[PDB]
Parts: sequence; C-alpha cells; structure tokens
Amino acid sequence: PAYTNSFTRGVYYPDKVFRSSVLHSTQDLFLPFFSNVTWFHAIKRFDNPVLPFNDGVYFASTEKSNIIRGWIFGTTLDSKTQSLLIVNNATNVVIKVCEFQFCNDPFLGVYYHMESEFRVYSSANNCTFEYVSQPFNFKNLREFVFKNIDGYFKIYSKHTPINLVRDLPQGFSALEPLVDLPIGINITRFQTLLALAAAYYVGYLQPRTFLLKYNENGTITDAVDCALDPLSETKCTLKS
Amino acid sequence: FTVEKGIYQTSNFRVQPTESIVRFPNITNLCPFGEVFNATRFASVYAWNRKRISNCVADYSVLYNSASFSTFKCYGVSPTKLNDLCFTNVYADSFVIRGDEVRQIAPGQTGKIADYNYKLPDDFTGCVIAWNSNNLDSKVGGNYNYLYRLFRKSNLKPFERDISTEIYQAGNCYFPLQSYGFQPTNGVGYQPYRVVVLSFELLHAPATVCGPKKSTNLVKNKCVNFNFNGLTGTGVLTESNKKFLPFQQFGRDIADTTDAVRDPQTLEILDITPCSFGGVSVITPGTNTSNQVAVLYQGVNCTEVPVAYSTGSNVFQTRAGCLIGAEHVNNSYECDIPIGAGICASYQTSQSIIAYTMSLGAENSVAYSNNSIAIPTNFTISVTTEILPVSMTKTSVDCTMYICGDS
Amino acid sequence: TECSNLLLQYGSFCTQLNRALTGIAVEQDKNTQEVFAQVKQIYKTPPIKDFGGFNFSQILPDPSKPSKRSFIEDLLFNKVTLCAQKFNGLTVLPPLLTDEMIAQYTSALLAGTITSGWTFGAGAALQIPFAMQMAYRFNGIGVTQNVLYENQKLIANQFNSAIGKIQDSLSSTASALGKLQDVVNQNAQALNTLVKQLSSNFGAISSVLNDILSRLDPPEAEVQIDRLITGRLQSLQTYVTQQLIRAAEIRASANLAATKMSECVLGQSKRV
Amino acid sequence: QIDRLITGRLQSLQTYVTQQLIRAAEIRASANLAATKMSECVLGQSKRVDFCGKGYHLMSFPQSAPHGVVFLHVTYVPAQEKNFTTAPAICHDGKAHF
Amino acid sequence: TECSNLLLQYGSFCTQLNRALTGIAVEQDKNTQEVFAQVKQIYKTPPIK
Ligand SMILES: *[C@@H]1O[C@H](CO)[C@@H](O[C@@H]2O[C@H](CO)[C@@H](O[C@@H]3O[C@H](CO)[C@@H](O)[C@H](O)[C@@H]3O)[C@H](O)[C@H]2NC(C)=O)[C@H](O)[C@H]1NC(C)=O
Ligand SMILES: *[C@@H]1O[C@H](CO[C@@H]2O[C@@H](C)[C@@H](O)[C@@H](O)[C@@H]2O)[C@@H](O[C@@H]2O[C@H](CO)[C@@H](O)[C@H](O)[C@H]2NC(C)=O)[C@H](O)[C@H]1NC(C)=O
Ligand SMILES: *[C@@H]1O[C@H](CO)[C@@H](O[C@@H]2O[C@H](CO)[C@@H](O)[C@H](O)[C@H]2NC(C)=O)[C@H](O)[C@H]1NC(C)=O
Ligand SMILES: *[C@@H]1O[C@H](CO)[C@@H](O[C@@H]2O[C@H](CO)[C@@H](O)[C@H](O)[C@H]2NC(C)=O)[C@H](O)[C@H]1NC(C)=O
Ligand SMILES: *[C@@H]1O[C@H](CO)[C@@H](O[C@@H]2O[C@H](CO)[C@@H](O)[C@H](O)[C@H]2NC(C)=O)[C@H](O)[C@H]1NC(C)=O
Ligand SMILES: *[C@@H]1O[C@H](CO)[C@@H](O)[C@H](O)[C@H]1NC(C)=O
Ligand SMILES: *[C@@H]1O[C@H](CO)[C@@H](O)[C@H](O)[C@H]1NC(C)=O
Ligand SMILES: *[C@@H]1O[C@H](CO)[C@@H](O)[C@H](O)[C@H]1NC(C)=O
Ligand SMILES: *[C@@H]1O[C@H](CO)[C@@H](O)[C@H](O)[C@H]1NC(C)=O
Ligand SMILES: *[C@@H]1O[C@H](CO)[C@@H](O)[C@H](O)[C@H]1NC(C)=O
Repeated sequence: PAYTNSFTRGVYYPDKVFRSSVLHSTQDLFLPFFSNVTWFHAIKRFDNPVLPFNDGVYFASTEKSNIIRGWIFGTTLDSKTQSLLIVNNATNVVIKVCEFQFCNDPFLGVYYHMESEFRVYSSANNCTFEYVSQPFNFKNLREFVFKNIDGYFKIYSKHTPINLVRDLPQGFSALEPLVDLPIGINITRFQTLLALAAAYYVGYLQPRTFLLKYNENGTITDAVDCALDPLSETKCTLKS
Repeated sequence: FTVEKGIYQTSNFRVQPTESIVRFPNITNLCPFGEVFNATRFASVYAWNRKRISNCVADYSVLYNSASFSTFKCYGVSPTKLNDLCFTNVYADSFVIRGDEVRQIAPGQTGKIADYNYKLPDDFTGCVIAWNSNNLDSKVGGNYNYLYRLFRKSNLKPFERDISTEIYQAGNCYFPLQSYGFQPTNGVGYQPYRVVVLSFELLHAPATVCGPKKSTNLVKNKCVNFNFNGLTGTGVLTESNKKFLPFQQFGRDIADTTDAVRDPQTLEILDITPCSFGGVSVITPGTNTSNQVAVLYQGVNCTEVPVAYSTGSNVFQTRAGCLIGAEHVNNSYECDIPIGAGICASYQTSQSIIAYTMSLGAENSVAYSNNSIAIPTNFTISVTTEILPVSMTKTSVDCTMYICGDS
Repeated sequence: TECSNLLLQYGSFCTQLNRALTGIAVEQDKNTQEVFAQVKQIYKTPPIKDFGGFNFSQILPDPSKPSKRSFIEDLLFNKVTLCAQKFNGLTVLPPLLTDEMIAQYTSALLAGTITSGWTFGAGAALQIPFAMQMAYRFNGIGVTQNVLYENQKLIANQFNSAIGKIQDSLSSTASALGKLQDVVNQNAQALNTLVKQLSSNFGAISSVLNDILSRLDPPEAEVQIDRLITGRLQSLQTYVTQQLIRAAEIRASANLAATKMSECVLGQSKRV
Repeated sequence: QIDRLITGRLQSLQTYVTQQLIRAAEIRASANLAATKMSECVLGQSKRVDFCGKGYHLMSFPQSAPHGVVFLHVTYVPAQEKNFTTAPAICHDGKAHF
Repeated sequence: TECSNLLLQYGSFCTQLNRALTGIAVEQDKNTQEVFAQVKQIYKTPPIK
C-alpha cells in the first residue's frame, strides 16, 4: 500500500454555529495534521478493498472523468444485517438502507465509447431509508468525511480545483456539511464503488482537539492541531 | 425604620417578555396516512398487511378531527398528546373484520380472529382505528373476497401472520380459511368493519417520525420568549447585517452565548439583544431631613423604563442610567450623593432633589510672571485630625459547634 | 421561577456577593478620588508660557482636542486598548469621575506646580518664576543656585529633549503601559470565565434549565437544577473572591500612587 | 438532610473566614500605616508632603480611639501673601550676588 | 480517565487554579528581583581594606 501526507486537509465545520472573528477550540473527531493517509491507485490497478470504517473515515479522491461513484457502509455486507448504500450515479442518487446481498467485488461498468453494469447486490430486502438528492491530470478534488455518531450518519464535502498529478495538495479548505441522516445502524467496515487513471486516499479520523480560526464571514480560514508539536500546543493553550 | 443619607441599591429592574413566539421549519413531508387509510382495497384479516412508515410527519389534524372513524382508541397515549409526541418507525396494519369482532382487537381478548390470525400483546401502546365500511365492502351476493382463519392447530402469538392453507385435523378435515358473508342487508355487528392499527416501536433508534410542530408569527423590536427550532431563550429580535453560511443556524459570541439566530421559515438572521435590565438605586437624604426620594435605573433608558414611578414628571437621562424624581440644574456644586459619570444628587431648595454635574473646585488663575513672587506675611497654626483603624474585634468560631451543635 | 425558589433555600449568599461587589466599586471611586483630587482649586497656567525656556507644551492641556488632554495623555489613552456579558445579569457601573474630570485634576496639579512650586500643596498657591523654583529645587538636591542660573539654557534644553524622548518612547513602545493593560486584561478574562461557566453541566444532564425542566418531571428536574445551582454559585463565589483580592492589590497601588503624587508632585522628595 | 445542612453551613463558614482574612489584611495595612505615622510624625518632624496633615508639619499628638488611633497634626500654613518683584541675582561691581 | 472526564463537566475551575498558582510563582521572582536587583553593576571592594 502507498502512503502519502495529508498536510492540513480533513478539517470540517464541527457544528452549525456561526462564529465571526474568533478563535474556537473544539474536541471532536478530526484527521490529524500531516497524517499517514493511505493512498489507493486505480489505473492495470483497480484498488477496491473492504477498508475498515472506525471512528469516521476521511475520503479524498483526486478524480477525473467522474470515476468514483459511491461507497458501501455496514457491518456484515451480506444482507444478514442492515447496510448503508450510497451511489452517485448519473441520476437522482439514492442513499438507500436495505439488507443487500452484496457481491464479492461490487463495481460499476461503463462502456468506453455509458453505464451498462451496476453490479452491487442481489436482494434489496428490508428497506428502511431512501433519501434522494442531486440528480446527475486531475482537475477536480473531492474531499469527503463520513461520521457515524448515535445513529446519525454525517457527511461533509468540499470541491476545490487542483492541478497536481499524483499527490495530495498543500493548503487549507474546510469541508461544509451537506447531509445528515438518522440511519441508526452500526458501521464497522466500508468499501468504495469504482466505475470500470483515478486515485483516492482514505484518512482515518481520531479524537483530537483543534483550534479553528473563524473570520468575520464565519468561514474557517485556518486551524491548529493541539497535539502536533509543542508550538501548536502553546498556540492552543493561549488560544491564539 | 430610618435610612441615612445616601444612595442604596434595591430590587433590580428587568423588562418582562411581552409574549412567546415559536418558530419551526415548514411542515412539508407528511406520512402517507391518506394512502394507508383511503386505499381502495383493504387486506384480509388472515392476511393483514404491514406497511412501514418512517421519516415523515404523522399529523392527525385530518384523522382525529374527522368523524368518519366510528372507533378511535389509543392504548398508550391520548390523541391530543399524539401530535406533540415524537416517535420512531411506524407499522400500519389494515384489514376488514366483522363488526362484532372489533372488540377482539383489544389486547388480552379472545375470539376466533384474535386467537387465529390477529393477536395484540398485552403491552400494546399504539392506536387502533376502526369504522364501518358496509357500503364500501358489502356485496348483494355476499362479499366472499375476504377470508378469516376459522380453523387452526393452536393459538398464534401476537404480531404473527398465518398464510398456510393446510387442512386442519379436528380428530374431520376442514379448510382453515372461510369467506365472510358481507352484504348491504347485514345488520350492525355483522356488516364489514375496516380496521387500521397504528403499531410502532419507539425509544430504540434515532427518532424519524415526529408529530406536527406548530409555529407562530415572528415579532421584532420587542422582548419576547422565542423558540427557534428548539433553541429557547428570551431577548429582543432585530434584523441583522450578519451573513451566516447556508448550513449555519445559530450565532455565538466570544463568551459562548447565542446572539444571532436564523428563522427556520424565512431564512434571515435576527440579532438577539437581551431584554433591558439593571439595578434600581434610590437616592435619599436622611429620613428626618425629608421623606422624598429619587430613583435611578442603572444603565436603563427611560424611553423604556415607563414600561415597568412610570408617571415621572421629572426625568433625566444620564450616563449612569436615567434619573426619576430629581430636577436637573445647570449649576455645579460639590458632590453630595454620587450617582456616576460625574453626576451627583443633593437635597436643596420648595426643597427638592437636584441632579447636577459635580464641580471639581473653584477656578483659580495664578498671577504667574517671570519677575513676580508671592511671599506670605503671616501664618496660621493648623491642627487637623487623622483617623486610622488599628485593629478589629477578635472572633473565635467553633466550627464543630456552629455546623453540628450538640449533635 | 423553579430555579429561583430553589435558590431561596441557600440564604443570603447573593446578598453577600452583591455587597462585596458594591464595596469594590465604592473603593475604586475612592481610589481615583484619593489619587487625583489633591487640589483645592483648579489652577490654570497663564496665557504667556514664559517658563524660563522650559517647554511644557506636550504635558499641558491641548484645547483643540474636545477632551482637554495633553499630547502625552492622549498618547497613553490610545496605547491602552480595551454589552456581551449583559445577557447574564452582569453590569459595568460607570466611574464617578469622568476622564475629562480626571484630566482637569491633572491639569490643575500641573499648572499649580509649574506656577507655584510646592506652595499650593501646603497652602495658597504663591507664584514664583520657574527658573527661581528650579534654583530652589537645586538647593534641595544639594547644588547651589548659581549652577542653575549659569546653566539655565543647557538645563532647559535637556528637559525639553527628555520630554521629546518620552513622546517617542510612548508612541513607539507599546509594552510601557503593561500594568494598565494587565489590569484590563485580567478583569475582562475574569468576566469571560464567569460567563463561560454558565455552559457547564456541573454533573447535571444539561447546562440548560429549560432542557432540564422540559425533559424531566418536577423532582428529578429539582435534583438536576440543584446541581446546576451549586455549580453556578461556586463560580460566582470564586469570581467575587478573586475580585476582592485583585481590588486589594489595586487599592495598594492606588495608595502608592496617591503618596507619590503628594510627595513628588506637591513637593520635592529626599527619599532615594 | 444532615449532609445537606453540613454542606451549606460549611460553605457559609468558609465564606466568612475568607472575607475575614481579606478584611484582616486591609486592617493590617491600615495598622502598619498608623505605626509609620506614629514613628514619623509623633516621634519626629516629617518632611514628607501631606503625610502628617496638610501644610508644613510641626508635630503630631496621638489620641487613642476604639479600635483605632487619632492623630492631631499641627502644621504651619502661610496666611497673607504679598506681591513682590524678584530677581535671580544682583549686579553690584561686575559680580553676581546670589 | 473516568474521574478526569467527570471533572471536565465543572468547566475551567482548575485552569483558574493553575493560573493563580502560576501568578504567585512568577510574583515570587518579581519580589526577589525588586528587592535585590537594584544596581545593574556588580561593584567589588578593592583588595586593600
Ligand atoms: C556638560 O554636558 C552637556 C551635555 O548635556 C554639554 O553640552 C553639550 O556640549 C556639546 C559641545 O559643546 C554640544 O555639541 C554641539 O552641538 C551643536 C548643535 O548645534 C553642534 O553644532 C556642535 O558641533 C556640537 O556637536 C551639545 O549640543 C551640548 N548638549 C546640549 C543639550 O546642549 C556640555 O558642553 C558639558 N559641559 C562641560 C563643562 O563638560
Ligand atoms: C498679585 O498680582 C496679581 C495681578 O497683578 C497686579 O496687576 C495690577 C492690577 C497691579 O495691581 C499690580 O501691582 C499687580 O501685581 C493679582 O491678581 C489679580 O487679582 C484680582 C482680584 O483677585 C483680579 O481681578 C485680577 O484679574 C488678577 N490679575 C491677574 C493677572 O491674575 C493678585 O491678586 C495679587 N496678589 C496679592 C496678594 O495682592
Ligand atoms: C465576506 O463576504 C464579502 C462578500 O463577498 C467579501 O467582500 C468582498 O471582498 C472582495 C475582495 O475585495 C470584493 O471583490 C467584493 O466586492 C467584496 N464584496 C462585498 C459585498 O463587500 C469579504 O471579503 C468576505 N470576507 C473576507 C475576509 O474575505
Ligand atoms: C380519507 O378520505 C377523505 C378525503 O375525501 C378525508 O376526509 C376529508 O377531509 C377534509 C378536510 O378535513 C374534510 O373537509 C372532509 O369532510 C373529509 N371527508 C371524509 C369522508 O372524511 C380523509 O382525511 C382522508 N384521510 C386518510 C387518512 O386517508
Ligand atoms: C434612549 O432611546 C432613544 C431612542 O432610540 C435614543 O435616542 C437616540 O438619539 C439619536 C439622536 O440623533 C437618534 O439619532 C437615535 O436614532 C436615537 N436612537 C439610538 C439607538 O441611538 C437614546 O440613545 C437612548 N438613550 C441612550 C443613553 O442611549
Ligand atoms: C508513515 O508510513 C510509512 C510506512 O513505512 C513510514 O515509513 C513513516 O515513518 C510513517 N510516518 C508517520 C508520521 O507515521
Ligand atoms: C428483516 O427480515 C425479516 C424477514 O426477512 C423480517 O421479519 C424483519 O421484520 C425485518 N426487520 C425489520 C426491522 O423490518
Ligand atoms: C450494532 O452493534 C452494537 C454492538 O453490540 C449493538 O449494541 C447495536 O445494538 C447494534 N445496532 C444495530 C442497528 O444493529
Ligand atoms: C433627625 O431629626 C429629628 C428631629 O425631628 C431628631 O430628633 C433626630 O435626632 C435627628 N436624627 C439625626 C441622626 O440627626
Ligand atoms: C441648562 O442647559 C441647557 C442646555 O445648555 C439649557 O437648554 C437649559 O435652559 C439650562 N437650564 C435652565 C433652567 O435654563
């Protein structure tokens, strides 16, 4: 597996509270600064494992031509227990929660000069939640953070233009929340959905304290990891 | 019973909330109660359906208020409190039974229907809704399309559906299912009676089904008891130039207090200014000197304190609050009773309390010159007193006796 | 109302706290009075500023400014940089002596000094030429008058240059008024902590009385509200105690400042 | 109930003792000032301005008071000033006289 | 850990306590400096007494 460095990526708004020209300290689940984010490359290569989903997962994909389509969330993934399913197809996407008979290697097949193969499960029995929205080098960066607290599934996202070939960009940009779903199921493992040169990185969130800097506009323009180094510890201690 | 000259703080002043307003998001998505109840064809009693209801509002404005339902009884809560009680996944079961078998639907009831095809547990907490549907499910030749389990090996457990059509051995071979003789000429109790039961498991998952949340009109520039999406508080709402992000709802200041909220119906930002308050101080000379007093509402406008000595007849807006009962004068004297921000009050001539800007002293211009000196030709021997505390009263307190005397 | 009735069981803690906080404010007013109100009359410098070549222009009042404050005084006021807390029963009473009145007292002291010497601090202000007063002070430090009378130009130039250097030091260095900035910061931080302690559970289910009351029945609500009451009362008591200690320190400083005014401005001190 | 009463009464006693300690510190400062005033005004003549009363200090007399001391400061106050023309020095024979 | 988490519910009481103790500790050094560091020049007596 390939490892790369997530410099200041993975910062999201922890709550729907507006703060102007203040420095706020939050203790939540964040991706640590300069973390050892795992790199997966799909070329030749079609990386699609069953990567665990513990204490949230930071997902970033320097994607071109819209290759990444969705993710699988659940604990067993064999219709024995309820599972969470998201596909961002070229339609009004269904975030659908049923007991799916997931196959060994789920994927989407697109004919190279349309999507003709969907290949995700067999039986959509015992359905409970069917939210629907957004009817549909590397030039687009798609950063995603998935959290599962007390049955509330939270997703944060932010799209920023990049012009980098095969590495995570350096900079700061906070991920705004876009959905919040009361699925109410346990999640242990997760798996991305790959459409048949695209690479995605999977960071893992940990409970840390961050010093978020809000400007007069309410946007988080900077952050400090209160456990990266003694200088940042002093910055957090002085709240400056 | 006597009070010395000075200014004394008394019970504080605070503007009371004029009214209470509640603001909640638009009630858009409602549960498919219309489809559940007004379906053209209902299921049979032996094959009672089970439709799941979730992520919707379960308002009963058109259900409970309607007289079309001849039987409406909830075993766990009242219909009045149903609309304001949040719930979880709701299962709707509908069937058509005989009018005399409606009583069997109650928990802990007997009967062939209750013992063979539909039993409710004794801890049932949901709602059972039934009404006559003779004209809807009655056929002149007998509506035999509806069947009931007449024969079975043994009593069935609650919340169980039986579909097996195997012949029941009485010893003596009988088909377990028999058709109902529903006709328009049937008497009351034998006519078909459509029944819908609202059963739901609660307090085991995040709440996805909740009742309607009524909201009132929004008032501004008035101290009210607001409630924005469950964020309660008291203050004065005013339109603000703050620019929230689209996903943000509340605003918090540097001290972690809510000072700006977004109205869930019309997306606008309202500044939350606290209702005006402040201590009430009473300016008084000695009791024997006079019995008239002046009141001070510290840090309070009396374009506003009349809302609460509301007549006035003598008001004065100062920087330390505004003063009621004291006459403002242009003359400046030595400070007699301090009020604040350079304003002092005194009792003078007819006699009344006067408020004035205190004077620092008599103005003097020294006759300075580069060749002029002043030399005293005399002297006075001055004797003045200085008083200094040296000690205070010794006090010994027995901690044990004070806390737990003799015990 | 429920929390208020529960608070009634604790006695006169709130009355004690308000009494302490009121004594602190009265002591602050007394501190300012003792430091500055040391002049019987409001002396004014003569229109002709013929003080023997000494330049007091930058410490004397400037009429152009609405607040008749000296150039150095306005420098200091700009250097020391300083509603929200009001939501929770926290008020800031204004001081009795306004800034303009304190500036008037300072101007009276300075004019009385530069026009009389030390006579206004012991009786009626007796005028004396400023060079002659400086000769008196040279005698006070043990140097004969002829030294001043023969080096008057040099001494005046040295004094003027020193005042200019004071101007530059104040207008460049910001840490100079560190003590005043520290007092302001300490008070603001104490109030901020007091407000922020209203968001603590203190062991209860929630920090919001409305949430407790709504989600609990009256007796369990009473238990949780009692937990919140204990926490908030402890926070208020800690704030009041630390304010009393800080007010004691400020009173010591104010007494020192009053002594310094009396012994250095109203006279000449032989204390090293 | 006994524990609730104990907690309340113990907190009351702690508050009393803390305020008494603070007031004792203030009274100690006042007593130190009074002792300094005794030593420097009663036992001698003080040149410190406005220390032993307003004016030019001559002497002080102590007087005992309940839980305190009263100082009678005897001072010298110039009374009737006159206007005079003054000069820093005098020219006599080409020499300056001070 | 359990006791620390329960103590976190009390706010910044112990942060205030730490600040007060640190202030006292710094003030001790300040007192010593004010009393003794009066001259910024280490004079030494001549060998002849
Ligand atoms: C005693 O100390 C003072 C300094 O406080 C001496 O006065 C200074 O004397 C020097 C030389 O006379 C002056 O420097 C001159 O400055 C002028 C400025 O125009 C310049 O043109 C000359 O070329 C020279 O550099 C200096 O200004 C002056 N300082 C002040 C404040 O006036 C004094 O000379 C010393 N006297 C004895 C007996 O040591
Ligand atoms: C000392 O002198 C000033 C004024 O100087 C006088 O000017 C002429 C009138 C003449 O009499 C000179 O010999 C004097 O030296 C006196 O100040 C004046 O006091 C009066 C009344 O108090 C007042 O009307 C004037 O405006 C003042 N003039 C100024 C310039 O201040 C001062 O009273 C004299 N002091 C004593 C003890 O006699
Ligand atoms: C907060 O939002 C406003 C509006 O976008 C920003 O103000 C703009 O700043 C840019 C850069 O100069 C200008 O081109 C726009 O004309 C401004 N618009 C308005 C309405 O003023 C503001 O910059 C944002 N705050 C920050 C720190 O960027
Ligand atoms: C099922 O049937 C009717 C629709 O015709 C609904 O009841 C009507 O509701 C409106 C509004 O209150 C009334 O004006 C009518 O008088 C009602 N008519 C009857 C026959 O009730 C009813 O709410 C629908 N409800 C469900 C749950 O299906
Ligand atoms: C008490 O209320 C009045 C009315 O708001 C305030 O009067 C202000 O005076 C100026 C004078 O030009 C007006 O332009 C303002 O519109 C008035 N309102 C405000 C908010 O300033 C008055 O300020 C209030 N009292 C105090 C001490 O502020
Ligand atoms: C990140 O992972 C690689 C894998 O070998 C390792 O060499 C490197 O030391 C790791 N860096 C950190 C900060 O963990
Ligand atoms: C899931 O599966 C079984 C039958 O497949 C069903 O009886 C059960 O009720 C289902 N669980 C839920 C919550 O509906
Ligand atoms: C998920 O797993 C945990 C672990 O036991 C369990 O307590 C919880 O009830 C499970 N929730 C669901 C919806 O299966
Ligand atoms: C107040 O005035 C009355 C006269 O009616 C007098 O008896 C009393 O002694 C006075 N009290 C004080 C403190 O002066
Ligand atoms: C006091 O001052 C105001 C403004 O200068 C003036 O309008 C008023 O007339 C004065 N009071 C009296 C009784 O003249």
